[PDB]
Amino acid sequence: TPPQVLAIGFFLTIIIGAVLLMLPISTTKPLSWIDALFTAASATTVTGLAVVDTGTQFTVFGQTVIMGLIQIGGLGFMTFAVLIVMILGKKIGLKERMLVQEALNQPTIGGVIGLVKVLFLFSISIELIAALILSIRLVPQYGWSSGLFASLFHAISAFNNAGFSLWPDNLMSYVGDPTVNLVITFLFITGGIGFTVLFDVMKNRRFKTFSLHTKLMLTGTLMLNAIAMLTVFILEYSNPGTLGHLHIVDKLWASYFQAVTPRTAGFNSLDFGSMREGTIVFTLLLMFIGAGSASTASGIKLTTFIVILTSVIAYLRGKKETVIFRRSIKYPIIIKALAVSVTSLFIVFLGIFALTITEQAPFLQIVFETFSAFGTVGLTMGLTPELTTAGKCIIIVIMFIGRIGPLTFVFSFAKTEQSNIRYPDGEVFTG
Amino acid sequence: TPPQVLAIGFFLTIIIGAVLLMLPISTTKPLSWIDALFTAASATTVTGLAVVDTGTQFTVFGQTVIMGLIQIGGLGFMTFAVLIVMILGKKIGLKERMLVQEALNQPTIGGVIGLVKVLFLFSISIELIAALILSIRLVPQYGWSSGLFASLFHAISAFNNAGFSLWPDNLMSYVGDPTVNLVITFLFITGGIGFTVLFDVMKNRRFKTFSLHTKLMLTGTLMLNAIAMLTVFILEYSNPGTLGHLHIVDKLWASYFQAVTPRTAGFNSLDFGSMREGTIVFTLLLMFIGAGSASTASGIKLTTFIVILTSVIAYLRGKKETVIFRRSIKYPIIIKALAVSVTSLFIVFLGIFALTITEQAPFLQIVFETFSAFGTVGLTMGLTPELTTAGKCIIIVIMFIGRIGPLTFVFSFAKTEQSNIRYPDGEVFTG
Amino acid sequence: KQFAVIGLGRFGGSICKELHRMGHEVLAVDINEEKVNAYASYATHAVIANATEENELLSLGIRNFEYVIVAIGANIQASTLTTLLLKELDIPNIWVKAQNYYHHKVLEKIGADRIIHPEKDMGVKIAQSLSDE
Amino acid sequence: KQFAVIGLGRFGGSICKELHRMGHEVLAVDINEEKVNAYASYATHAVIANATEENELLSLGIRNFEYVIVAIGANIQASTLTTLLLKELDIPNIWVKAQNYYHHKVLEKIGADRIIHPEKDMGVKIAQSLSDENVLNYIDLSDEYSIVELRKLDSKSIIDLNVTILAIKHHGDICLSLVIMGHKKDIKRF
Amino acid sequence: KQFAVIGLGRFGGSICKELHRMGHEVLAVDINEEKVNAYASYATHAVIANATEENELLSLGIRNFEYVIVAIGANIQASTLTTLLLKELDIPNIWVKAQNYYHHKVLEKIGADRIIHPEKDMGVKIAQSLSDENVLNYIDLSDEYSIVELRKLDSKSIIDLNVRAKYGCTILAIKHHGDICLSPAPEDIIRELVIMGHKKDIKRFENE
Ligand SMILES: Nc1ncnc2c1ncn2[C@@H]1O[C@H](COP(=O)(O)OP(=O)(O)OP(=O)(O)O)[C@@H](O)[C@H]1O
Ligand SMILES: Nc1ncnc2c1ncn2[C@@H]1O[C@H](COP(=O)(O)OP(=O)(O)OP(=O)(O)O)[C@@H](O)[C@H]1O
Ligand SMILES: Nc1ncnc2c1ncn2[C@@H]1O[C@H](COP(=O)(O)OP(=O)(O)OP(=O)(O)O)[C@@H](O)[C@H]1O
Ligand SMILES: [K+]
Ligand SMILES: [K+]
Ligand code: NA
Ligand code: NA
Repeated sequence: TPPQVLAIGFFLTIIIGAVLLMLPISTTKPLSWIDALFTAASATTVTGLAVVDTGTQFTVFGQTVIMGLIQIGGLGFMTFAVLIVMILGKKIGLKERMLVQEALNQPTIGGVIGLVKVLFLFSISIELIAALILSIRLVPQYGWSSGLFASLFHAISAFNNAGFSLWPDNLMSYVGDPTVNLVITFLFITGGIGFTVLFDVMKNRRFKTFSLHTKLMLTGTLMLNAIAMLTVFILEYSNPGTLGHLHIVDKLWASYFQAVTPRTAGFNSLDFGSMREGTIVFTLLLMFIGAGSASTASGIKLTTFIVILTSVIAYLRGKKETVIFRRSIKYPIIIKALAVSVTSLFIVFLGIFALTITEQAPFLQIVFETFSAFGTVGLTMGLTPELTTAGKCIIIVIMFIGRIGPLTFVFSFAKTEQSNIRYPDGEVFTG
Repeated sequence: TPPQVLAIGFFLTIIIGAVLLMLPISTTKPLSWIDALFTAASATTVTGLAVVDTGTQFTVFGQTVIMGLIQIGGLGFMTFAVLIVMILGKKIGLKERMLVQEALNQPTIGGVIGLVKVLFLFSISIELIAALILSIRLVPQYGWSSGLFASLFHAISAFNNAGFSLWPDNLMSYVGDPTVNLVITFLFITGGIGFTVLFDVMKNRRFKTFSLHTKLMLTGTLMLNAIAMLTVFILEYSNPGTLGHLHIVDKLWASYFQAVTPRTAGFNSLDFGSMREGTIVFTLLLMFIGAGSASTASGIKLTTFIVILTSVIAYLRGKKETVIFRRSIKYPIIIKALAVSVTSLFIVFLGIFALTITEQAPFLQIVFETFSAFGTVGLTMGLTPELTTAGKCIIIVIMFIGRIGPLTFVFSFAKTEQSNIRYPDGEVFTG
Repeated sequence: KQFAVIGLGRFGGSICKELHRMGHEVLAVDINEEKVNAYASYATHAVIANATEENELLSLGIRNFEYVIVAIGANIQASTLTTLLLKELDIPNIWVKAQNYYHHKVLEKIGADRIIHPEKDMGVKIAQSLSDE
Repeated sequence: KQFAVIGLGRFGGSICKELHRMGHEVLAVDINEEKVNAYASYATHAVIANATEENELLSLGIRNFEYVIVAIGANIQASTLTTLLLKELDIPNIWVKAQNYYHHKVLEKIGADRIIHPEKDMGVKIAQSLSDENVLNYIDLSDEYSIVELRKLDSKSIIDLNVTILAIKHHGDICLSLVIMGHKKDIKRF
Repeated sequence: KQFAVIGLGRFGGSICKELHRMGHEVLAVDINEEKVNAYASYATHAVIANATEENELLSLGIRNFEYVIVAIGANIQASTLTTLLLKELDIPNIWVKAQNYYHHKVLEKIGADRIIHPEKDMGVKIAQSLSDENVLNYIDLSDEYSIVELRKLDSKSIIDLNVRAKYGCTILAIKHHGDICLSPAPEDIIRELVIMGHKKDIKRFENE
């Protein structure tokens, strides 16, 4: 049931948020049932896909509900449940502590309540500081009432890897601005790197003292961002639509921003609809891989990608063990990473297959939308406003499964019975 | 080196075939170096992608060279090398016997020379019978000189899973013909099911006596074809371009033919360019999966797909072992299937990425072409004639790696050194 | 009918091969992995399991078998607890291979329907042949 | 000539390395993984298998070898059952390393073409060298005639002694027409 | 300085932890998986390997270490074959933990640069402390001179006792409730002591 509580609780937050957004107080124009359900799901899954413009459709109260859904979804349902229980004086039992271990994808229950206290305190602190840093830039442009709320909204949106923006052009007017680029990128890089990784770098401060998981995430993120930044800059350098009519200083900012935003924030500074297909294909792989395992980001995690890739390379070189950073990786880690990757690919394939049946749209936009929704990235090529009601329902399911994780979703409705019986070995050729 | 001999020998057959096709005797119109190299590679990899029409561009001698390349590629380079050595009186040594084991993807060298004798004798026998069955239908339509050669060409093409056709419309004029549909489909279903599977059903004749591999292929092929036939019929029933203006009897023939031809023959009776995207998406998965492991078909084999899928489902249900047909599947089988699947997906991703850079074509056609080339299927949506020289070179590499197998190709240029040292376990979260 | 043979030894394995030869559905159970692999081709279903565990016994669908043959004849504890479980599961016929006279008495108390002494019975026939040769 | 060596010990491993050095196709079979890994570079093919199992023996294509050497000399059950399988598989030449006299008798019953006692043969040869320190090496032509390789003889010509002297070694130089061939009793006299 | 420690026991594991604490690159090698996992955090690199195999030894890049410590003192065959391999691989310094006297003799033949007897050296030092409870710790400068760290001496000044010229031993230092004094000039009050002198002369002071 711990997986069932995660699914049931997360699903309820979508319904509760949908009701609030559909109230006359939280909206300025009439809002459909599907659009309200889509916007709530896009916020609690912290995806950022927008059927309707957030700045115009919703009022200040509605945008405040969006922030609450983003914050609840980004940190996880169980993170707030423990805090509410703790404040009410109730002590965390063994059954409740097992739920936290399942929610945080932790192998052991050792110090998992202490992890919740640290991550929430870190989350509110860094967002508040980032809001202040964004405030000085965003106050002269929008005054005090709008400026402070805009900075607070984007700091929460960035740290949780949401990609929601109040402006019509999502961050497209701050391509050359170093303050917005640096603060927002720093928010979702640290927000998605992993709570356990941040905690490890907090107490331990020397690289050789970091755990294997922490070393993988720090080196993996640096290498993956560096490869992505080079790919975007080279491919899009001469593209007139994006990165063409820009200065070299602005080209580096936009290339850097568009290399880290697919994992998995979903902000943009260029129009992905006008990018060349070569850059879009690389972005598909970029946002299929996600970020830290226990973080505000989704998709198959960067460690899952590395564990499988290293395991395959080890087999191709004749090695009998998978070794990264002078550490062997056991079979239970390999099989779990393969279950995550195969189930995620199968779900994306079904979503692409279902969307092609439902909607008459170019195939590249359908593929980009499904990878964006499953990774809870929120980048669009222009398909999301044109989705039909059946298409929107498919995206909502894809976003929901992507955030909760395909393994936890399957464990919800799959019963496991333990059998101690074994079978004789069978031979089969898998060439 | 056994993997190196497979790659070097297979590459030479492409060059030798390319020279013969570029001779004035083997062609009627001038032929480019790239087109001659593409046609030879498309024949020795037994893919069937056609830059130029085979019936018009080549003369009878050229088409005879095509048959030789198809036959050599379909049965494998080492299959003919052993026969030539055997006929010359030379006995097969231990080193030579190890090459045959590597070529046939056999786990042991037990009776691998006897397998070569059986499979070649079976191959020539069934093609000759199938040619006679096709002869009675194809003689009144084309006389004796053309009719006999057309039946012989297509019987060899079908059994080896080539998809080459002498007629301009590839089998599109025999949609309702039961003789052509039954004979040709029977040729590439048995040609691709696997040589070991055919040998097992020859000696053993009761299902319970079949090996685990044989039972997987027989049940897997029946289930996969049944699912594919239903999908094509339902999705394409009302499509005016294909399967729309046809009788119900012809609809069943075309639906059945288009359900089995992606694995991996590449014949068609309908125009894949006018099919709905939903059917094309399912075909992509259909031709990414192939057929029997040691056969004339390519792609990730049906057993590789089942082994991974069953291993994932077992993990999702809490089971500690992968069991199919009351037989447990060991870890070495799982890791090899994962290496095959991951390397194949990575190669397809590179081909799609490279083709988008090189060519300005719709994305769906690029994706369909790459999956078709890597699986050595040969189905087209209309992109192959429009390929540029750089695009043709990419397809040739993709076809070559697809037929030889990504594992054998990597083992050619990767040196394996045995180290007995182990490392302490490392923990990493792969959620 | 359906037969279950538990314990693949010289006596248990001989029953599986003979019944499977005659064309009967035989479930072969043995705690040793090597034995099960050897008899995988000589049985309809061969499983590596411990017959002294009720959960593993229920995982095999042992209630579906009219005849269960317990062919463990050197491990009295494994032999007697197996037939105790099978008697609880209401198996109609339980045939057990006994080790000695005391093992025979225990199995008769815990409801073994038939008790077999393969070596003892053959030893009497061989001795009769020796005396009158 | 294709040779199979079953059991990679001090005796079996020595045969694999020497045959591989001479340029022959050798299949090295052993039940121990560490042994097979060590000799993987000294054999054309090295397999981890149990030679007492017929299915594993057929998986190696053992019928393709004219010579099979069963170099298992401390496991009588493994040695005799391996050679019983090979005889059933119609291997022309089966050479077996025997443990003791009773093992030798069994292998002769179940049809071993040649039976080898490595330690026993060397022990007899070493014991001959211990008894006579002059004797460095010898080959027994018969039960009464042998060739034995051996300060009174120093500075003495061949014609000086009227005792056939096959060869004499002179500081790494050999001369054709101290190695002597003669009767076993006569050699002791010299 | 790169150090390799082969065999992670009470002696070998202590060397790895101490060298790692001092900030040195240590390769910890052991044939037991549980030992390697325990010391994986106390070494720069920890490998599960059999040091008696040349191929496994070369896979570690053992030629890159100036110092290799073979801390295997209960397996003579494993200890001597490891050092034979290292000597063949031209390791400059090879320090080996010996089991008994015969093991010491073999290691000297096959070229061990330094041979260590941890338990035997400690046992001699402990037995000296048992014989004289006053003796707390000592270092043997030579076979006749040593430095020994030690109620009649209570409330007695340094100038009060004239063992400087009579007994012939110099008082190196006196410990005063966690406080040390260097070059203690008399008179200093002794409260209920490091002295350097001849071995026989030191015993005389303990008597009086
Ligand atoms: N708990 C158990 N569950 C299943 N099989 C078992 C169990 N204990 C033992 N066996 C198997 O039962 C078989 C017969 O047992 P055992 O060898 O002790 O008896 P035995 O009297 O020597 O038999 P036989 O004369 O038939 O060779 C063996 O293959 C053994 O592995
Ligand atoms: N059933 C078997 N199949 C294959 N190899 C085996 C089998 N049993 C033992 N061996 C291997 O045969 C080799 C020789 O066997 P063993 O050590 O018992 O004989 P030995 O007389 O001591 O050998 P040697 O004197 O040549 O060292 C060993 O490497 C052993 O692992
Ligand atoms: N061949 C080998 N290669 C590497 N490590 C080895 C090898 N053989 C033994 N060791 C390890 O060396 C360590 C020391 O060996 P052992 O425990 O026998 O010696 P010891 O004298 O009792 O040790 P100590 O007194 O330091 O505890 C052990 O952890 C053992 O596992
Ligand atoms: K997002
Ligand atoms: K084909
Ligand atoms: Na010996
Ligand atoms: Na000790």
